[PDB]
Amino acid sequence: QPGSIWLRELSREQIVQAAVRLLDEGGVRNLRMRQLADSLNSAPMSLYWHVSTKDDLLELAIDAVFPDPPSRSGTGDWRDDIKAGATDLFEVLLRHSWMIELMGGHPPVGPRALAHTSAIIEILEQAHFSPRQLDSALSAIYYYTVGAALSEASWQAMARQSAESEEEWVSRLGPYLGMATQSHPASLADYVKRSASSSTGQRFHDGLECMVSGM
Amino acid sequence: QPGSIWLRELSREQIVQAAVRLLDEGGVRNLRMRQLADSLNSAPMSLYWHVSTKDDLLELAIDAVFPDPPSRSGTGDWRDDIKAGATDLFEVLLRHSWMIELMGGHPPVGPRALAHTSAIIEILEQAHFSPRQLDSALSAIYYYTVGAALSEASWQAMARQSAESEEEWVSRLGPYLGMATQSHPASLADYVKRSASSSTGQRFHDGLECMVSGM
Repeated sequence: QPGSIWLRELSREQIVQAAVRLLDEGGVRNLRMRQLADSLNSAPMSLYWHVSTKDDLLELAIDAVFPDPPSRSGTGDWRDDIKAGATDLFEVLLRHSWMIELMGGHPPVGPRALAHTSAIIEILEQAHFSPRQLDSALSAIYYYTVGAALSEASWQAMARQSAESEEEWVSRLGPYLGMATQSHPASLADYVKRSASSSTGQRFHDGLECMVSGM
Repeated sequence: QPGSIWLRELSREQIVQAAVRLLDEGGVRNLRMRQLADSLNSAPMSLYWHVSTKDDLLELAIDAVFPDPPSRSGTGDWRDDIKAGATDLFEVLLRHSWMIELMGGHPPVGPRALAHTSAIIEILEQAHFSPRQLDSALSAIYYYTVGAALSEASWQAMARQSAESEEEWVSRLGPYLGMATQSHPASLADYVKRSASSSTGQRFHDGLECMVSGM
């Protein structure tokens, strides 16, 4: 019953953190309860005692890495405040890209998620957003930020690798460009180049401005 | 090498469509090459002949279900045009929610994806978006739309089931609300109710307006 772990209230903080490291280096598939026990030098049964099932460990993991509630600056510049909290969340999602697929399956109702949402709600209330206006603004922040994190992740495969030179990289991407210029006007191929080239998160902040002034 | 299937150019259309039905009713995990062969009354080897690996079938599946390029209305109301293509994509992502987790791992460079992008690029060029302005607008459309589809999916677990009465549903959601009102101000619990209650896609269009006027 996705979300129910939170209804039910070696330590658990210790396990969850070892899981997140396991998630960071492999992924959802790398998170094996056996290897978790070993990394914690424990019997699998001792884990099972604190964390009922893997599904539950995942829910604990998602919330544990959620950023802190965005700071609400005194200057009343809720615009700068909203921008910050979106950026905080964006960098968490890029750092822990495994959270994305998980959040698709369960809405974060954990305590750090809810505290994060509750703080954004306050920032918007303090800017005289009505309740329905506040729903659309809130939603658009989360939706945009999550979508940006998702797209940034997939475009990583196209982006230049850490030890790869520009020449080797454009050599790798060239065939994708040709295929694009072949079937569509040239503005598509220019966009492909920029997608594969955009500084890690350069495009997020640009659209984030194209968005916050929206409100 | 995610994306490379497209570089390399019983039929394949037949297989891909059977896969999508398999994906629609189970998920990425339900897509077993054995059951695909049977649903097509074929030997697994005959599939492998057309579709090299599962990873590749997934890439074929993602593109096959992409919506058609948004229509570009003569009235020059690119605003209405952008709105339509985002809505088209949004409903595809809700219909085939399995596409989300996949797109995270591989940017869609397939032919229907690229044709879809190329058409949005044209709509924006026809509204005198400069190339950098066009990058931010384009990105914000996709990011918002994908994020909205992701969030709509996870909030489905909280939403009222097809045969569930309102009473049974609010009975099911009540404990989540209590937990929320307990630790945070009441505006959070009101948002939870509306998230679990928002008409399927009601929130998408609201934020989509909060966004298109942004441009």
